[PDB]
Amino acid sequence: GIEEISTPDFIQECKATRQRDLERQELFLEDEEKR
Amino acid sequence: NVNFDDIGGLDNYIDQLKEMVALPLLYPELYQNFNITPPRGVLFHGPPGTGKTLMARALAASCSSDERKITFFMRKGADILSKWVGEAERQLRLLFEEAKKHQPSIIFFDEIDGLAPVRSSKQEQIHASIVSTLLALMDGMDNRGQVIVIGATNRPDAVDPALRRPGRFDREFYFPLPDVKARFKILQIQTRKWSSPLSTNFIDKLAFLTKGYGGADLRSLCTEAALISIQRSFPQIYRSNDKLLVDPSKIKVKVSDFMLALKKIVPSSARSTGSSPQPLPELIKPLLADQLNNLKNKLDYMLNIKDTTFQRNTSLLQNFIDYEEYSSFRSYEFFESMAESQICKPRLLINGPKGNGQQYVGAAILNYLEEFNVQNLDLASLVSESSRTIEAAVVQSFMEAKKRQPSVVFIPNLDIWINTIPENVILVLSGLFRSLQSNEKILLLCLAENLDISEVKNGILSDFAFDKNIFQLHKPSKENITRYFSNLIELLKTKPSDIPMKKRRVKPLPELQKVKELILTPEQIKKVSACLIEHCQNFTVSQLEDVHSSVAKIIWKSKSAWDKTGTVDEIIKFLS
Amino acid sequence: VDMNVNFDDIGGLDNYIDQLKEMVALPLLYPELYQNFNITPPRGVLFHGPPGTGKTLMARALAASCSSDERKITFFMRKGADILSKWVGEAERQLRLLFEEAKKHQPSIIFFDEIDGLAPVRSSKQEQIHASIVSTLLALMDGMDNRGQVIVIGATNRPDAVDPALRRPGRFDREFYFPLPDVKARFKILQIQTRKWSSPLSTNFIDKLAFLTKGYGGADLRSLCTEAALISIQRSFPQIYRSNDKLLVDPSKIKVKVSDFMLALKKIVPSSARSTGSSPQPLPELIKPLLADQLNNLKNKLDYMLNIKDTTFQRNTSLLQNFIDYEEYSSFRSYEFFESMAESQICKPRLLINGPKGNGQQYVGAAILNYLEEFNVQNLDLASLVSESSRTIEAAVVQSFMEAKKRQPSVVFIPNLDIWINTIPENVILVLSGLFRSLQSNEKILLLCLAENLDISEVKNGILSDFAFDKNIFQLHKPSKENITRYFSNLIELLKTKPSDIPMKKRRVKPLPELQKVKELILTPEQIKKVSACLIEHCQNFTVSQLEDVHSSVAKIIWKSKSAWDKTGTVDEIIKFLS
Amino acid sequence: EFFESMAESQICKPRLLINGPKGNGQQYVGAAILNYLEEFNVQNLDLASLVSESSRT
Ligand SMILES: Nc1ncnc2c1ncn2[C@@H]1O[C@H](COP(=O)(O)OP(=O)(O)O)[C@@H](O)[C@H]1O
Ligand SMILES: Nc1ncnc2c1ncn2[C@@H]1O[C@H](COP(=O)(O)OP(=O)(O)O)[C@@H](O)[C@H]1O
Repeated sequence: GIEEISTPDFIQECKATRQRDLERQELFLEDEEKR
Repeated sequence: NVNFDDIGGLDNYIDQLKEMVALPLLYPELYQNFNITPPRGVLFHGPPGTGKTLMARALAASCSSDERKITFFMRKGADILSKWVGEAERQLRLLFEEAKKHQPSIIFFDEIDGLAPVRSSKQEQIHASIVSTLLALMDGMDNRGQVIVIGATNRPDAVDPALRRPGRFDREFYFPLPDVKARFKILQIQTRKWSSPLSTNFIDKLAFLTKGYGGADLRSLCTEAALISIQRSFPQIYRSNDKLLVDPSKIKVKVSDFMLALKKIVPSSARSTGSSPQPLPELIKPLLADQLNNLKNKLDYMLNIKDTTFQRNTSLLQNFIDYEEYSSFRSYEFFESMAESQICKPRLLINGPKGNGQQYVGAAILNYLEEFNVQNLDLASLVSESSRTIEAAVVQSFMEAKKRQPSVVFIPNLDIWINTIPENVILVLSGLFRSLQSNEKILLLCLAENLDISEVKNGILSDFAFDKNIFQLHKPSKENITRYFSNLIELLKTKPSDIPMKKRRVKPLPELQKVKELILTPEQIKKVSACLIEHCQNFTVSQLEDVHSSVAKIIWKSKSAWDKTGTVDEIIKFLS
Repeated sequence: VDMNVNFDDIGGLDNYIDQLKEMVALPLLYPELYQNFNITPPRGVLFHGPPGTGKTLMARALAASCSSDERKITFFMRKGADILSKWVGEAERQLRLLFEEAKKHQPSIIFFDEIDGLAPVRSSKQEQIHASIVSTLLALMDGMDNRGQVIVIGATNRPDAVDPALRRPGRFDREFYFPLPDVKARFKILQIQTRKWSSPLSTNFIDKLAFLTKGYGGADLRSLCTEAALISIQRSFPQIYRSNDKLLVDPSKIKVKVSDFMLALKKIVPSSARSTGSSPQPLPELIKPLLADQLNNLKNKLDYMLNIKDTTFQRNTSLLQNFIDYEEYSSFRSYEFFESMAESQICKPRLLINGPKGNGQQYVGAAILNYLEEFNVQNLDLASLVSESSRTIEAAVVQSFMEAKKRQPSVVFIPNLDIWINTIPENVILVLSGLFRSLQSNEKILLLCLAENLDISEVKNGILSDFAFDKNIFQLHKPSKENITRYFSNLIELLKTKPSDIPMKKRRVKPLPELQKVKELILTPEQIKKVSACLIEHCQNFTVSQLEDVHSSVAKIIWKSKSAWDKTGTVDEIIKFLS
Repeated sequence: EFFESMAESQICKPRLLINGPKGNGQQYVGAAILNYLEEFNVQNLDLASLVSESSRT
């Protein structure tokens, strides 16, 4: 099933939001350490 | 990164690519005022290592990558097509949507002749689908965005002719093997970040020596000369298994390292067949300069190379910078009708005896015509590719000679070419040259060895108009043979203290810190020259080079002797 | 890519605009007339023509022009076989969802650009991956359920690469040939592209551009106007090409002159020159004294052969304007009899032009093909036959004749017939002669062959006897004394010019401003008469090639001393050359 | 430029044709020569190497 959900257009959109969410989790860990 | 100051030559293309990448983004009100769109797609074509990927990368990362960043997608044509049956079209669509969402973008298809070849073979139907989705995707005349498609290839006739149209690839840029000034600029670019930079007379001699080189070959030359200088100035760091023997920079890349890199680096123009365009070598030049210049004069008469005061084709932007403008109508079309009326039918048939240096004269003439589009109809240039017939290859070479208008159709070894090439494609080439207008600048240069004139006025080449334009290479004169045999004498008269032999060092290599007159009367020299000219009576260039080689072996064999009586006697004994 | 381009943006396709209004817009406004006869509107056109003609422009203008009211027409667009993936699934499923969403938004236009890659011809191998797409396309276009008001438009370069089951009523019932535009349509395209401009061009300059752009498509005319504007920007403001910061320019006094278009015509290679056949173009202005006396005769002969200037029937440029401006008026004996007696004027149009070796046939053929503007030229020369390396000679000849059989005003063009009958195999001439004798008499396929020193015995009892070249042999005789006199009179007019009239460019005395960032000519009239008499007496019984050789050889001598005011040395060199 | 051009002038047109009677040990002489010139780059042009690959002519 996930071979059917993982399609390269959605894969490239998910690498875009993967670098976005990698940056999001990094900023959120430093935010929960500073606050 | 790479900017426009890392490119040697190609300033016309730098000024012409800025009106479709930089100036659309920078000046969007001067392009909206005329309701125009930038062309949006270029076909770079030329030999490998000429600077196509460098031009694409400079055009990406040079035109204002500060707030309006231009992204860059580098794809190869063999990368897009895969082993499946629908992957290539979908991957092209994914690349074009990815370039559409990042809107100022440059897609670069390197070696696009693999992705979209010409339709003359290759069933199983998938290449027609890939070509059709490529043609429908790079529609540059319905405002798909700000995508610029740049396709690099070796020769533009290996690309599908449907892509060489407006809307698709509009402009085609020829990226040539660089001439002496552009090789000077390239060698200055590569030797600019050094610590001890080379002089001007150094780079001039390097540009003169590197004949038939490209940009990548000059880069490898500079890299290998630097490596030889590290290998020579501090040779102790190689064999020693110990730790860092640290060393300062007194390194200087002199002549004896570039001269080894020149024989260690082979160019990519030593892989293409036929005559590589280069001047006459320094040995055979007194045998063939005086007959070359006349040919140049003939080529200066029938082609208007010196009096081209109306066709001075450089970047016309520079013409608008340094000149200014000017009934007023007639002075354009009348003088452009009488200016193109000088080229009537440029034909030339260099025809001499067998072995009379025609493989040098062809290369020297092609080196004289650097600003032309040389299309080689040599045997090995046509029978090498199996994807095309001889017929279609000859027709496509003629059509590329017809599109780029200053062009030379060059047929080396015409006496073989009228025997191992069928009469069908010879008559095809005759009909193609007969359908040209007279004011078209397509020179037909043919070089033949011992061709009969009965084939020229009555044979298969009778419909090519070689009636007055036959130049006859003759055997060299006695005053030319006397000057040709005047480096053997200056090798007979060099004493063995000047011959660069190898002598072992009496002291070993240090280690750093751990943190007579030669007996030769002028009568002997005169008798050697007299017998050496008396033997070479009514000889050709190949026979003269045979005598030159066979005497040079005798001279260089006894190169440490100080009494040259045995060498002189062996020279006279051979030439008898 | 679906802009505001309407029907006033397209120029020269006014007949297909009426039919596309007839099958897209007019069913929406008037459903009572279509239901009066119980007819469905025609739905689905295959646009085909040369590349750069206006197919995608017509699709976008049909999508945007009929939607100006509050009756919206969605425009689904598909590039050519971008719909298929590496698995077997999504290629048919995405077409299913496309036709379902076109069914949902009911007035819709699906535009298949480059449909020859989506629906190819059924070959010998690799059947599955395209036949499984052609099957679902055929079953979705004209299936059992009503598709709705989905107008399917396809676009291609050649229509034979599409499957023949698609070229069928219900799917692709109309097939529109978009032609490379004539001089009126090129005038209208040049008027359309230079309409927004602040300083517009004159009418006669656009007329001279329309004459100078023979062979150009619409996209080539757009590229010409774009390059003319870019050269005007380079000419007015060069300094923006040197700075990296945005200088302040004003978008006035940047008007496009004639000298910018005259350089854009040299920078632009059209789609006629990219082809391998003989490009149709008029006689050049140099040799027009030499040949236009005996080209005009040929035109008169063709006017008696093809009925060009006698056009009362088959004048269908636009049927709707024909029904608007004209007026109707037993039934057989007023229509069919007169249509037969108007079509029975073309009997067997053949023409063999035969002159000596070098007598300007490469100009006469192109001038005749320029005169026959409304015809379809099919080049049967050697280069076009052997250029496609996959085809054979026989298959290329049969393909070109079958392409000439449709679009019936057509010219089969064989230049260099003396080479053709010596290097084509003998069975191909018999194949072409059997194709020509299996035609009706009233078909307007002209056979135009140009030859150099062809023997009449080969067209009398030879291998060209089965083409009926009986009365239709025109002899290009060598040019007479007065034509040579006018030719060399233009040469003499070059000679007696002043060096202040010879255009040398400039050297500017001052540099360009930086921008704020944000004697008498001595030539006696006796020497002119001596040079003219020597040029006339030297070129006795010469052809056009020898005359061009003498003309080039004398023009080199004249352009040598283009700055000298004492023209006695160049007169002496001219008389010394012709001896 | 002088000594490299007079050292490269010692090869003029290197050609050789070994011709003997039928069966006079040519298949050994050729192998011994191609072993002697082992620093070179041998391009065989015999029939077994040209007709082997079926794609190229
Ligand atoms: N005209 C040039 N000027 C300066 N350097 C060049 C030029 N052409 C090539 N080079 C060098 O060669 C490399 C570019 O090779 P590449 O762009 O791959 O050639 P091609 O595109 O012909 O394959 C760059 O690293 C550059 O240093
Ligand atoms: N008949 C025409 N009238 C006006 N403009 C045209 C015409 N044909 C082409 N053009 C111009 O050429 C451009 C490109 O046409 P294009 O859609 O590429 O045609 P094709 O798809 O047949 O190559 C369009 O933007 C249009 O402005």
